[PDB]
Amino acid sequence: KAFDLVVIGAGSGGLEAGWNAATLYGKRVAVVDVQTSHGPPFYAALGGTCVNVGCVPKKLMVTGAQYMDHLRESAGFGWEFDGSSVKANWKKLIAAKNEAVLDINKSYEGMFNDTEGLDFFLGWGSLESKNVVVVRETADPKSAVKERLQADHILLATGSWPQMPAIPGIEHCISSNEAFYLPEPPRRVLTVGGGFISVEFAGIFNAYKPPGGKVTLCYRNNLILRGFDETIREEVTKQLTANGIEIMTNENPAKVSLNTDGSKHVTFESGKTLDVDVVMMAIGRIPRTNDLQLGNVGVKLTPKGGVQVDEFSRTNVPNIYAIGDITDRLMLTPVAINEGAALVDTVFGNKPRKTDHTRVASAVFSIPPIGTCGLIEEVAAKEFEKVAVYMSSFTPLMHNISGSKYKKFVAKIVTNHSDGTVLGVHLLGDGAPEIIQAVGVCLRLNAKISDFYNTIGVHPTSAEELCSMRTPSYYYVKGEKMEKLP
Amino acid sequence: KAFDLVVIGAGSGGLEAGWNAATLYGKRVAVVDVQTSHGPPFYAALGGTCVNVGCVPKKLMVTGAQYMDHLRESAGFGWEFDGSSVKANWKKLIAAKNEAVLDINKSYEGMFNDTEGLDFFLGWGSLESKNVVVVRETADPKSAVKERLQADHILLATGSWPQMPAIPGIEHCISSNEAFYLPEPPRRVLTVGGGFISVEFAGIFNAYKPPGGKVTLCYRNNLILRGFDETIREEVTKQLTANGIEIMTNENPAKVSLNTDGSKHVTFESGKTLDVDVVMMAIGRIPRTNDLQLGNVGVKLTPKGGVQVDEFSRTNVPNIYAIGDITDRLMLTPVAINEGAALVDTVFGNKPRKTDHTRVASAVFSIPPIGTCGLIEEVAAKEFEKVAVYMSSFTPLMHNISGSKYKKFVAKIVTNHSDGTVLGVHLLGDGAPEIIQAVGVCLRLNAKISDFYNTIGVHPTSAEELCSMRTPSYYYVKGEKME
Ligand SMILES: Cc1cc2nc3c(=O)[nH]c(=O)nc-3n(C[C@H](O)[C@H](O)[C@H](O)COP(=O)(O)OP(=O)(O)OC[C@H]3O[C@@H](n4cnc5c(N)ncnc54)[C@H](O)[C@@H]3O)c2cc1C
Ligand SMILES: Cc1cc2nc3c(=O)[nH]c(=O)nc-3n(C[C@H](O)[C@H](O)[C@H](O)COP(=O)(O)OP(=O)(O)OC[C@H]3O[C@@H](n4cnc5c(N)ncnc54)[C@H](O)[C@@H]3O)c2cc1C
Ligand SMILES: CC(=O)Nc1ccncc1C
Ligand SMILES: [Br-]
Ligand SMILES: [Mg+2]
Ligand SMILES: [Mg+2]
Repeated sequence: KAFDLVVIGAGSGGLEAGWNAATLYGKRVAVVDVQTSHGPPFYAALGGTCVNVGCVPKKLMVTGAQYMDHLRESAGFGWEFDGSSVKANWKKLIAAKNEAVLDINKSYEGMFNDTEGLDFFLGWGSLESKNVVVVRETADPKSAVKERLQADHILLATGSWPQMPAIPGIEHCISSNEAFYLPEPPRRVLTVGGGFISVEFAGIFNAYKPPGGKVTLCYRNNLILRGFDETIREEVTKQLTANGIEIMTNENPAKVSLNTDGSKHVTFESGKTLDVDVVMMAIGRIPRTNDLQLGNVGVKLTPKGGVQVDEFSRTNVPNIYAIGDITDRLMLTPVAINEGAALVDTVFGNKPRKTDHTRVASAVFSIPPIGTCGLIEEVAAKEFEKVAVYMSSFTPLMHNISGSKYKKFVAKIVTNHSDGTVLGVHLLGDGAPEIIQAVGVCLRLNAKISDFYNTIGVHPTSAEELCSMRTPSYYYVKGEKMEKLP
Repeated sequence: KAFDLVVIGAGSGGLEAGWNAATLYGKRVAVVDVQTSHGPPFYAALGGTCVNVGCVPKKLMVTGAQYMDHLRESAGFGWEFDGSSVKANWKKLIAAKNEAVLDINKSYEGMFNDTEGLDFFLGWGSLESKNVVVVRETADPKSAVKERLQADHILLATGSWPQMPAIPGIEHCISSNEAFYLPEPPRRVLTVGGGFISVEFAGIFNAYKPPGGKVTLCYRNNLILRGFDETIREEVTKQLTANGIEIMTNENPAKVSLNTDGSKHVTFESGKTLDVDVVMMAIGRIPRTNDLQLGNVGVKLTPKGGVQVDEFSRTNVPNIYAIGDITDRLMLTPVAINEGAALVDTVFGNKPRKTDHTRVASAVFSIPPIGTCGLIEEVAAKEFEKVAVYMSSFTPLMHNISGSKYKKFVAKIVTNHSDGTVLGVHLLGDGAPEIIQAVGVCLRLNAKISDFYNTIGVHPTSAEELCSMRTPSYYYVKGEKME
């Protein structure tokens, strides 16, 4: 019952810290989670949100959804078949995803078995005191203690949870959690939200809808994918619309009622209505702090609800740290993992390292997908006197032949024009998430535009466009956009 | 007519040089090529080998071949359709490719039309004297003179040409040039060679082969794709085999004869026999210097037939330069382009610059593909006391579900273990050519393994493997491998 490190949440951040502490520094590690494998009732499990109801199953489902485009696009390359025989079997996809995720859950059980000191505990972690975590049978703090763990160090890694707007009929709606387990593909679906989860799921549902199907994505403001490059936001909107998805912007559900046939009658704030089979809310995720009983030891939360941390993931309470989505910053698996790896290399390695939250490569598995690293030009323009924007945008040749002429590839490099330093790279098109990874390494190395354009292209690729841009398309000078420098 | 620059060959390097000299440096420029659009009889044409019978059309055709895998792989993700209705219409692929290539031909025609001081001459360029290019009707130097171009400066940019082994039946075999114009997809084809062109065409033919068809690749040496990472050579051999391609290593054609039905009867040096509809020779490309009459000016050639150049692309004759494949160095379009730009910057800009032929990112559009930049470990181990190999090899998760369990992604980083400097990155799997591009920029910036590992992954990707390797898999110490 005595551990160097007790981790609450066997997720992206929690397991990296757990496994590292044990294998690298022969530390004695306890990890708590509420469930050992994916799905209802608690959805996240051993492996965390990404593994169970996040990056992993989503990527499999987007890959499945991509075949709608491949099957059509093949005809341009001379592939012939009975188009009238094509069916998308959602049930097959969900059974395949379930088996793939279960194998990962079991893979992690294997890890915790084949690794000394590293031990898993099942049930709900909360803080008794500075150096004791209690594992209960439920999230009710009045339920039975299963174990009481002694810890020289406590890591909060409980991740996040979908936010459900408190509207009349919210109980008729789902989150991404339930989306992963729908027994049938919805004919008509409303994805609510303008973020990556709503966009990715609109693509998934769009590919698997039965005949006479319709995917509607609504977003409360004017343009989806706030925080992404503006050119790409407008382009993804176009490319989703070109593939049959209806984008309702400046619209937001005010209430949902059940129709007598079990379908959902959505009333918008604007007074518009829409009947759908599924309303999937994807309006935000919020840190999971409630259940930890942080009041007991007085861990400070933020004006937003995330565990407040310093650059070393340290709470106001010594020996207590927080990584990943509970900190309510960048909600990404590799950031959680980076933070856990840094926390452990610091505390147990005696080799203090802090996660860099700048110049983080990330993606949206939209069809086609986004790959991005570093600053969008609007943000660059407010920090740097002179910003240059290099832009190349064209339908790649293969997509003129494929018949998907609407698949414009967008490559944008944003620089500090004073020294040529690359501040951000923004890609939209097939392979963008793969292209951007090594760009993250370039930005860590303070790559300039001349490092890109003096590197020899790989031909033919979309990526080589990044090594072909010598001349700014336009500038920001003290915030002001203009074609030419003064 | 008198020009600041005359370019023989309107190809990757020749057009970069001529356009740059004309537009950036305001020189009067002549460019010569033998054809204004793709295909027989001369195959290459305005635009070069890559445009007409290389990178551009082959990438379109590999993209076409990939649908064979997508169609099969769709089933794992629940896609259903009538498999027995599936046909790979090669005629449609070829017609689509020909239109794409002709559009590029037309756009280059328009470029010459619209760019003052940049003039195109049709026919066969050769050196009359060190300041005179003669353009003639045919490759025969006694053919009719169409033009005589006076040149302060002459650029040789005629590219390379398929090598055909002087064997009995050579006339019954084709090269990549003819492969691009086969009217019908061969049922049975032998690709001869272990290089990228043989492997890439084996994958193209494997996808479009009619029912009961068979693609065979043959290579003299023990393992295809010499020059590439050895783990990738072995894995790409396994993955081609898994997709139904017969890889015959340590085998070479001795002769070819016609079966009575016009099919090709192949006798290998081993006494094995194979009957095929097509024999495609992809055993090497040689520099195209024969037709240039370089003996008229005494430009120094290698016994091979390449034009010898310094690092600034200068021949032994002042005012005569050579770039691209004719130099028989790195036969890649972007290298030819880089050499042409560097030459023109040096000569007309007084901006002295030489092409770095190290750490050049390149790809093989095999199925699945290869992306690579910098040194393989065997080469690094000879030039560095201590070399570290970081290796990750895993059947990715989409490929458990897809049914292509054989499709292992291989990511390998080779370092100078003394300082961590990355010497080489080698990738096999979907996306590798796209991933490796920005790795080229990393190696220009002297990235170390710590710069990869400390970079935050993009998840889920294959690329994030590059940023997830903390610890060497093995080492070379003084040329010796140590586990
Ligand atoms: C639909 C979706 C798609 C996503 N796609 C991507 C993507 O493509 N790429 C990407 O980088 N990120 C993606 N993310 C984000 C990613 O899932 C998270 O950033 C990541 O999982 C956060 O890791 P973490 O360590 O903070 O916690 P998590 O991985 O969320 O782990 C938290 C764990 O703690 C457990 N837990 C919670 N409370 C308790 C308690 N009291 N006691 C015990 N255990 C508890 C939970 O059961 C859970 O397993 C996606 C998220 C979602 C929802
Ligand atoms: C099948 C194949 C696939 C390839 N794939 C790739 C790939 O994916 N990526 C890559 O980077 N590289 C690839 N390459 C290599 C690339 O095509 C060459 O490296 C590049 O085209 C060489 O450029 P260059 O300027 O040297 O000559 P070229 O582009 O070959 O141009 C030479 C030109 O000169 C003309 N010519 C020749 N003799 C004369 C004469 N006497 N007078 C006038 N004109 C003449 C020819 O008609 C031709 O247009 C491929 C090559 C082949 C054969
Ligand atoms: C590749 C790399 O940087 N690895 C590393 C990072 C931190 N601490 C130890 C190691 C071995
Ligand atoms: Br060999
Ligand atoms: Mg254990
Ligand atoms: Mg002109």
